[PDB]
Amino acid sequence: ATYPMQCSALRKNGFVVIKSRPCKIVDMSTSKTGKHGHAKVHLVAIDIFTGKKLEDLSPSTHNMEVPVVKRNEYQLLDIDDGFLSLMNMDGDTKDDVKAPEGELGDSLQTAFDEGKDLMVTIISAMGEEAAISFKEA
Amino acid sequence: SIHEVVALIEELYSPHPKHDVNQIQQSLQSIQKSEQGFHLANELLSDDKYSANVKYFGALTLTVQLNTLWNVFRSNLLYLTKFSTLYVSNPNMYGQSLIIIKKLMSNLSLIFTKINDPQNMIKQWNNPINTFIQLMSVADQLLLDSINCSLTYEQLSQFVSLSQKHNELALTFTEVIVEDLTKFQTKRHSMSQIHEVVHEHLYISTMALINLNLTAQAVFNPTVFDCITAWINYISLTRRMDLSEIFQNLIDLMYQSTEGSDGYENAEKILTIFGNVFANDPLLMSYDLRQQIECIFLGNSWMLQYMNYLVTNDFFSELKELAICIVDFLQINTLSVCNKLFTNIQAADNGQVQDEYIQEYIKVLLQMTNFPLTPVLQEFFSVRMVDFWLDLSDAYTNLASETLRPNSIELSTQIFQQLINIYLPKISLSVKQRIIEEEGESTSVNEFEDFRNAVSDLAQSLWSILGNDNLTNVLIDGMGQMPAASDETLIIKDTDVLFRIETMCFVLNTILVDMTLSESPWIKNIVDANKFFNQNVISVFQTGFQTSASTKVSQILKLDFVRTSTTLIGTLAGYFKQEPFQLNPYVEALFQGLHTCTNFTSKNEQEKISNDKLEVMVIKTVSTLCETCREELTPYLMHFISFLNTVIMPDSNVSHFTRTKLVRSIGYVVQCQVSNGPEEQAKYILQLTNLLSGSIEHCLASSVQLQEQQDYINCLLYCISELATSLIQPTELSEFQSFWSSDPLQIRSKIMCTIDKVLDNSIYCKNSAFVEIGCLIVGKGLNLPDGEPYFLKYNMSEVMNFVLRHVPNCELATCLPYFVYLLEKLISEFRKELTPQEFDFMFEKILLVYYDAYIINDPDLLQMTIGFVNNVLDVKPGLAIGSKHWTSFILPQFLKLIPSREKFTIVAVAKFWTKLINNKKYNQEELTTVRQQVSSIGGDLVYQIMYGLFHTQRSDLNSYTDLLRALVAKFPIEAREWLVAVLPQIAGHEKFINKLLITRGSRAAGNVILQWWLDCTTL
Amino acid sequence: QVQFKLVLVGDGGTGKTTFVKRHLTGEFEKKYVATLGVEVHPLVFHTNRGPIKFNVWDTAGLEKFGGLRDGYYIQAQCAIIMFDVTSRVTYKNVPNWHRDLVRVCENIPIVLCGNKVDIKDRKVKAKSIVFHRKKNLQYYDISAKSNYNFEKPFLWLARKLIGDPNLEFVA
Ligand SMILES: Nc1nc2c(ncn2[C@@H]2O[C@H](COP(=O)(O)OP(=O)(O)OP(=O)(O)O)[C@@H](O)[C@H]2O)c(=O)[nH]1
Ligand SMILES: [Mg+2]
Repeated sequence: ATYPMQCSALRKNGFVVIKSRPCKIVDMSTSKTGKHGHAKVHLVAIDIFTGKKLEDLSPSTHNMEVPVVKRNEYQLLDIDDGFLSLMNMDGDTKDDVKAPEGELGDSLQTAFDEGKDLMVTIISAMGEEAAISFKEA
Repeated sequence: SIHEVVALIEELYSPHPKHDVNQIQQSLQSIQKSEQGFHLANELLSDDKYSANVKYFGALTLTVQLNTLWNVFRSNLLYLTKFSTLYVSNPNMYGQSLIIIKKLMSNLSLIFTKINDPQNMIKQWNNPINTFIQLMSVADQLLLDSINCSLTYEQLSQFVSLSQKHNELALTFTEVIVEDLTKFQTKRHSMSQIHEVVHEHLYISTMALINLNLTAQAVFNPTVFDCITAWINYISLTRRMDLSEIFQNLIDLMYQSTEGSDGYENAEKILTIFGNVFANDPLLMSYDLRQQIECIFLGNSWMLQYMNYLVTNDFFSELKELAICIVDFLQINTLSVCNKLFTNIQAADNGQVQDEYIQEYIKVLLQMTNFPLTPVLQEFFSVRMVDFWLDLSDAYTNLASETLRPNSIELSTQIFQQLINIYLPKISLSVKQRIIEEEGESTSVNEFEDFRNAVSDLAQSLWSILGNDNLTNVLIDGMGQMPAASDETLIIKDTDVLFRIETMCFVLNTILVDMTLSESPWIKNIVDANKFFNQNVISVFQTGFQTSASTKVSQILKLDFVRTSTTLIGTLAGYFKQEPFQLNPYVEALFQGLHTCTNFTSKNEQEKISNDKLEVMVIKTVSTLCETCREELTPYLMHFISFLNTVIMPDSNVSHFTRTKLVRSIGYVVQCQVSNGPEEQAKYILQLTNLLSGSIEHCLASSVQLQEQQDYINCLLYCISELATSLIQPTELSEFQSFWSSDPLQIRSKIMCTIDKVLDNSIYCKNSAFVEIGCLIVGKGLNLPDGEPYFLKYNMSEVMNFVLRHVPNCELATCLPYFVYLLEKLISEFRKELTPQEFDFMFEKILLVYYDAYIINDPDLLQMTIGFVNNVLDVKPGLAIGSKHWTSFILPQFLKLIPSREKFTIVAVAKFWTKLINNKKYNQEELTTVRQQVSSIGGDLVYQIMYGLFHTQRSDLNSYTDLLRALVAKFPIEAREWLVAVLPQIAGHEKFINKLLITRGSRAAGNVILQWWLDCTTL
Repeated sequence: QVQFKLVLVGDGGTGKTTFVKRHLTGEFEKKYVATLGVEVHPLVFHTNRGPIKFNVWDTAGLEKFGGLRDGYYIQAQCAIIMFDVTSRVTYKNVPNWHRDLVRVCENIPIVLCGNKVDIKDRKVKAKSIVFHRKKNLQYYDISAKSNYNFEKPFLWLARKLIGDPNLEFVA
């Protein structure tokens, strides 16, 4: 689910665990107190699910958790009481994923009520799964 | 009697008729359809001496065919007869006679839909256009039989176009038939095969006729444009119909349309057609034609010539529609542009031939995004481009990490920073200044605010890409490294930098809202590196607040500067907690303005409403700062309470809203005084309680309450509510618990007796506002996390005696939902200690006694009672099930309320039975009793469902589906037993749903249900 | 004394009868009574240029109770299409009612009205409306319960039918 990686090797685009939450790093800064003193990296990131801004300042050679972000495609077959019942290409149905909010969920309930074929790209990081992107042919 | 019919028909359309319009209308509905109504209509149309309005009513009287198989044939003959009659009088010289022409088209379209349905007989029409063609060739009644179903070729169809009105009638006929098929498809979906009939015959004739209008010059008529859009709408709603060559010839026609040749009239109509396709169903156009659209829009070039024609002639509305069409076209290629830009997974490799094409592609898009001619007032390209760049930002954020280009972050930073440099002067307040100067207080101001809100969300999506140093630090260092006002009192004196700093303050605010300034040390590092940042922020507030409003433009801009400044100060409350010494200059600057808008009484004359808006925005920021900086604002507590004692006086120049938020601000500071123990903090709480309750009792017993005293008492009651909410411990010990449980200062006793003194007056108890705020204060301590030492936490007997006290003397219509909602809070709080006998006591006193008189005939009180029972089922079903009125009152009453005529009442009753059936919190004994009771009233229940489902119409079918799904899933065996009895009462075809619905089980009903409603509706 | 003919159309349950009753008697009807046929009522507005009498024809949105259904549109001088923002079906049928009006009349001023804006859960966003791009078409968010934008539709119709955009109802 998560793997350790040195804070100095953290990318400005990759993902990292901050305050037990997966977050996509939006900017990476490094600072030093003294020339003989050790440095420290200051990371700022957007929460990959809630969208909140989380940041952490930690010294170098320190290990940070990096989550395994997966983007999967499921055809939307039902919307039951705010829960997206999707269909995998292998024939399995997942109704545990809730319907997203905002214009994303509004466009999902709109296109699903119209009857069009809807594919949903869902992002699973650590223990949370939520619909992200939509595709129609 | 026909002369009498024409008399009241002409009387119906007269400007000021005699006797009555409603009665002659009802009498007109009485003449039809009866055995002479059909014949009356034919005589109204065959007579040439009748007026056009009388003949239109004849076509309307013909339209009533819903009242067996032979009368349809006898009608369609006379439809086509009166058709050919008026359609021959048109093309020579009649004018303004095409109104009845269109109505007869609508009637024939309904005939085409009804006859071509599955069910001596009649064979399908298949093609009304051809039948209309040969009817213009004049042993007599025998012609219509063979002309109907089989007709001539296309060469003779072109021969019909010898005149112009002939082509107009054919174009209008195809349009009306399509538009009616669209209305019939949108109304109810029982078609499924008529589209195939249109696809096999009518589609060919319309495409050959439309393409003939596009290719041939003499046959070309501008009416085909309105006909193409109609066909495109019908195709976009149903489904392969090509339309590819139509788009090709429309592109050739649009490109040929210039100022000298056509005057850009056809180009405008074709752009409206393309704008409809791109905005609704862009996939209807193939990739090749979209490539031609790209080369025409983006290219001297033809698009540049048309844009210069609109700009030089000052045609801003048509230029706005042009921007909408181009943006909607580019929005469908968002994923392709984002991929070919920032990722390496595309068609071509090792070029890079597409990059220099796409680097110029984005460069031209940025030139169009900038686009001279200031926004809203003139152009909308930048306004609509906001949604395009927003989709590109979300697409870039959604790209995979391993698929990004090496220069992806650099190219994204460069492009999106140029967007910031473009849109910052775009949302500049100088644009709104010119809008209010030129157009005044028009809708362009509202569209400019929507433009600023759209760019605000654009920046919120761009921050995840540019980051803090490339987006946030650019704004902070831009206004933090230079002083906006060198002279004291912070007067900018300069308009350009004032607009620039207000734009930067608005964008910085919307970006910082998405942050958390407490957990972040970065905000302290960037602000400490800017000496004049906070000085310039207060400079914006003081410059706008102290700006004298001479005209209406300076007045509205004054409200805008204060709004942006006060909002940013409220957002910086987290940074003020990290940097307390910078908080002092803000509080003084706010209270100085708060006094500036208080001690002055010059009101000529609507300046007080702008004064009140400023006073509201100031006290809102003070409430926001006190909400986060409760601890840092402790030294100001002794000053604020003193200031409160002067504001709470009945004689003052402050508004009632600022009084409430001030008490909320003082309560925010008192809430953080839990250090020295409950005794020192209760000194402030008792002082505020005695001040609020003392002023209430002072106002009630001296100056007999008028409308002014009602607003003052309501203000102080809301102040007690704000004090109760502000004293709630934030979600972000036993000494306070034992103290407030005993409350030696009698805080709850003084507040409760104060609310009682207000609600004991007849002028207040029957007012909904005082009952609403009364139930809010009493229910403040309810549903709070246990263990929190809340001061105003009331037990069950106190809230019970409160509702029982004021419910009989109040107005039951408007004040009951507040008492019931207060009861729902008490039920959820004391769910552990509640007793079914106590639930019956609340149900009888508050609801049952007032039911048969005030509730049963009131929809609001009805949904109120249903929502109350649903809350009990959600919290503790054992209270409602073990009720004495469960089987005697609750079940029979809610059974009758199933086929209600109100939508919200339907959803309320449907949710009740759905929760009653699908409840998972039932005990094993409770589940057996529920299944027993549902089986007892199941027959009556399913009858009420189908009764409501039959008598209802669209948009309320789904609310029944969720109900029917649960009843079939939980009781599948008795479902058939209850359907075979309820269906024939509410014909034989209904049995079809039984097999098809129970087979599904759940999750795809409704689709089976409306195919039953569609059947059982026509009959 | 100048009068104009107003035709009020829309799907059933959009608050058409409640809207005209709120402007006539000032009362809000809570119960839903489906209008049978048409109901024509006068509404007087005293503006700076005198009195204006709008003959408002509240039509029936239901296919069953429609009555003449389009005979009410004859000699119509202005029209108001009303939909429900809480019901998407009511908004998708706006082009249907607009088409039946453009079939009878040609360029009469038509006002679009999304009712029940006071509802917290709104299923029709204000940004989705693109029908206000026409000179004779204008949209207004109205609420018959809270009187939000109460006299706005009648004011726009008065400005189009007269030609004085500075005229307002201040009576
Ligand atoms: N909350 C809320 N409810 C409203 C509002 N306006 C109307 N309603 C409700 O909507 C229901 C619709 O009533 P009608 O006016 O008869 O509906 P209609 O549009 O006239 O449709 P027909 O009667 O079939 O012609 C009424 O019972 C009102 O209670 C509103 O502004 N807010
Ligand atoms: Mg009505």
